[PDB]
Amino acid sequence: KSRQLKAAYSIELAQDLRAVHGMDADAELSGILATEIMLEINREVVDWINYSAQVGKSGMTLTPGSKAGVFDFQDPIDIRGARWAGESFKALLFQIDKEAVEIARQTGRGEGNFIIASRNVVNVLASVDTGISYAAQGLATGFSTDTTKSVFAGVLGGKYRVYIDQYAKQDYFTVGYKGPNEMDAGIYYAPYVALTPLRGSDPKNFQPVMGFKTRYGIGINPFAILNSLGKNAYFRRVYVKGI
Amino acid sequence: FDICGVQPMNSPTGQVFALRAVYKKFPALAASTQTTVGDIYTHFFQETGTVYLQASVQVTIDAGATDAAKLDAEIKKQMEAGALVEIAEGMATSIAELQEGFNGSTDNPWNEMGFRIDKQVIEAKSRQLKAAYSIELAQDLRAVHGMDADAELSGILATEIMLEINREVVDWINYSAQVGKSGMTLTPGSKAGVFDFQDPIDIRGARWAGESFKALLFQIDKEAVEIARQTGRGEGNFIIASRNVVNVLASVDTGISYAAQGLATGFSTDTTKSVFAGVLGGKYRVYIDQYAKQDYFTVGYKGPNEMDAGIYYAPYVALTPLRGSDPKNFQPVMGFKTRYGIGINPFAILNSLGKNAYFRRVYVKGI
Amino acid sequence: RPNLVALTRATTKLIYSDIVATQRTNQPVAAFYGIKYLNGATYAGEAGYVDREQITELTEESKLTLNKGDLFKYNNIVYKVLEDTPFATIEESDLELALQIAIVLLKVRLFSDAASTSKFESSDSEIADARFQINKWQTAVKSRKLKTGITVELAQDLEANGFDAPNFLEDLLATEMADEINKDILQSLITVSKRYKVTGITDSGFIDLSYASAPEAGRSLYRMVCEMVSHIQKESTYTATFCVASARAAAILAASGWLKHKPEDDKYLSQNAYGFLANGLPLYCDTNSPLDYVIVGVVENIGEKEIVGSIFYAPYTEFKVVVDPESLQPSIGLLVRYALSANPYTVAKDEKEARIIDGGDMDKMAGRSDLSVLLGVKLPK
Amino acid sequence: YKVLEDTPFATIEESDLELALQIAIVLLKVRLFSDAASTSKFESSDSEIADARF
Repeated sequence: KSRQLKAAYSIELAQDLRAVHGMDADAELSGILATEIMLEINREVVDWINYSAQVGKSGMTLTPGSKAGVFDFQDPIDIRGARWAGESFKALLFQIDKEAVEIARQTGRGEGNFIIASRNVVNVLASVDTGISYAAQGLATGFSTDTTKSVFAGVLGGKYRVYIDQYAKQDYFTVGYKGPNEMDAGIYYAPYVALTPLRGSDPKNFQPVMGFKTRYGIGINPFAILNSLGKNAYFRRVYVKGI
Repeated sequence: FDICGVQPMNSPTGQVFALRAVYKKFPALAASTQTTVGDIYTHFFQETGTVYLQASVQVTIDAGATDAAKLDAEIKKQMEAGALVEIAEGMATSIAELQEGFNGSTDNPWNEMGFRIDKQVIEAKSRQLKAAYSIELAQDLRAVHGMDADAELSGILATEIMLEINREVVDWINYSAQVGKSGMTLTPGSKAGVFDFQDPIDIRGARWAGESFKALLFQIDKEAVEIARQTGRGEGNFIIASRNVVNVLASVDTGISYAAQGLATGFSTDTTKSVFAGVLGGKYRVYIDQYAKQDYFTVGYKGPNEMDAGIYYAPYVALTPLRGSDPKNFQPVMGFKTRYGIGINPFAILNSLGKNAYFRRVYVKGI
Repeated sequence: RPNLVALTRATTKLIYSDIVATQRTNQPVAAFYGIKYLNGATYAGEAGYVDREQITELTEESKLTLNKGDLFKYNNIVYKVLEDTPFATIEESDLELALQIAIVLLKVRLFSDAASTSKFESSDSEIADARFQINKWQTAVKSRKLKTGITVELAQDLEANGFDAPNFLEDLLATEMADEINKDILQSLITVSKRYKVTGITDSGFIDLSYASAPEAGRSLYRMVCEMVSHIQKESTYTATFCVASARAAAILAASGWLKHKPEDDKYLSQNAYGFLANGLPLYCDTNSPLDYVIVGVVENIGEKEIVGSIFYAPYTEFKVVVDPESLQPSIGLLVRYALSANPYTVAKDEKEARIIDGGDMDKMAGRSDLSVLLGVKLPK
Repeated sequence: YKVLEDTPFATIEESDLELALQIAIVLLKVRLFSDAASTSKFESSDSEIADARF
């Protein structure tokens, strides 16, 4: 399965970048474009996990007074009687462990190893455990020498690698498991082609095109995408409210 | 100074580049239908419109519930049971992928990267300051005290200009910054725009300052996220804030920033009144606005590329000297000038009020 | 980029770069410079202005109460009185003419204010003010593009004609581009130029040499063109330096002895000039405008700086040729961009008006050149 | 041509539109209009392009 992007830009942009500041134009535009396609494929992974994940905070993972799949920080039950944000934030992490547990129970392979979550959720979790989720503080120290928004922040609780869903649409977290073996993921991505450059222009204005193409294919633990929506034991998702 | 793109002018007009971004009929749930696990149904409740419900349990929703009131009741019971999970946009998002995935075709609609990339024309607007000093001071400062006389005045003057411009850049940040603690970053019981430390909602029930101060940090993160979302570039990287706010922040996470310990340790060695204090939580580079009028903070984003700032300062001329005298009494004239021009992502400079996605400004009370 | 330089030269060598001020940019906008002012005789000094105020307005009831040695001013010109009661011997009721007569008859003298060191240092006087003010403005670089290099079946035709075709076609692309550039300039020039007007426009209506009017020799038009030049000499501070007209307007109409058909093309005449008029100014022929008009104006310089003009041109290169292999039709495109403007300060009282307009906005600059005039012409048809 | 101020030709008695137009242009009722435009316009809109005249 493939995916491709185009540069879509003017001659004058490139000319002004060079004429005005000595900028490499296409070279920089290319770096953006390559970055964007990598971000887009990472979105695809997340989107599939949030598709295939079973609803969390459900069944075995419910608190008797809970609201079925939603963790609401304005709700004393979800926060287990917590007072103030710190204690409440920890309560969310505790629900995360429960999701990790359900994954272990149904997969038969093990407890969740990573968390995919919205930026608000990541901040909630990054606010606990002293400093496990990193801000990439060396970059902040140097006034954004990079932002490197392409990495995991860290391993929460000493148990889960947590990555920011930069394209989160509502507000949420998802817990997933990954074993040592590539065959024990529950989700698969298998690069065949990557970052193959594209080149061209639009003759109506003769404006340039650059771009990137990939081919990788995807997969799931079959569990029998028809057989994955809301079905895949390796992943559990929870909607978060009230942050 | 260091939180903006510069792309310095070598001519007024003149311009600065910015990476401006380019800028599902779920089946209804109904009486008698046995749901399928993982499937998602639309359900309109007499109260509070619609949600999407995802089956965890293959349950028939009360076939006798032909009365919408009864149907809502059974569904609510199934929701309580955990049989049916409630999410809105999160499911709309999943189904959109479902549909597009199955409806996919290579064809040739290469998608564009989601960037517009553009530039503003920027006039190298100028500002200046003069020394206005006498001969007698110059004579005595050097002759008696061993000072460098007007050279020291020059140092002070040039510094004041440098800081005055940094101040003006901040005013424009605050002008264009969107109102923070608004919209997407509000607590339902909040007061829409001000973080008041005497308000138990804003401080989330915090017990004294320790916890209350952290609650402020949490509001700061919310702003950082809203910025990230709107710009498409990621979390805010820096904070501009009032003395009360920075004092508050300084107390949090022990050693995030200067509280003038260099100066105090050195017994008034260097006031360094030109820098950011440090980094909050290791995440946000923070500057103390020595000219803050009330009490507030602004969270903003800055990438590695000057064009990924959302705000620009493009020094053309800086701290360039002038010399003269007033022959009537010949008192000397000394002074300095700067030309820089200022830019801000257009978001379609005076018309940028309240629109700047790279920044969110929140008022603060109660410290 | 040498290839843009070559394309620029191969295109702009064909446009009227000599009827406009030429400047250049390297920025998305061009920084244009120009000079404007309020007038047109003698000094511009304040000390002198005070003396004008302190001597007399020369009103009609006072013109003859003056006597030998007295000073007076009129229409900003200071004059000394020669012998007693100047103007008391002149029957002319119109003071302006009575003054011209008084100068001729030596009743008054055009007063020179050159003076001794003593005058200045003793009175601790002022210094002359500027007759001129230096203006700057910015105008966006605008563009146009061609997709005229047709290739496909034509590519085969071009290969058949391959002897010349590669460059031939680019030269042709440049030629059509130059045509469009030149026309753009001319439209702006037509618009910015002030209407020449005498007694309610060129002797009380635009000159009309139509069948029902005056199908003479074209001599009357030439008379008005000469007057247009006078107007420029009178109001501007240089002299008209160029003239452009359609064929029917003058490039042909004046070919009754009031126009020289380029007898030579390397002496006092540019390569794109049609020729030159009997009253001078290289003549350029428009050929496109429906108006059949004549334009007279000034393009000038301070040393090497072409800061004087009604229209200012400023190309931006880093004239680009691009080839796109669409299908079996690898056509050739040509992209050109430049700023084009008039001095916005001629339509402003001050910078708070000039800064909110665009010198490239010919809606506002319409009729406000001050370094050029246009003659509307009604011709037989 | 672009219209300068309202109702161009309101004051032109000429019945032959071609001449009425010459009059309107010279009297600054209408203005010879250039299609030159910003670089942004042309690329952003995926605009058309001049064909060959010849």
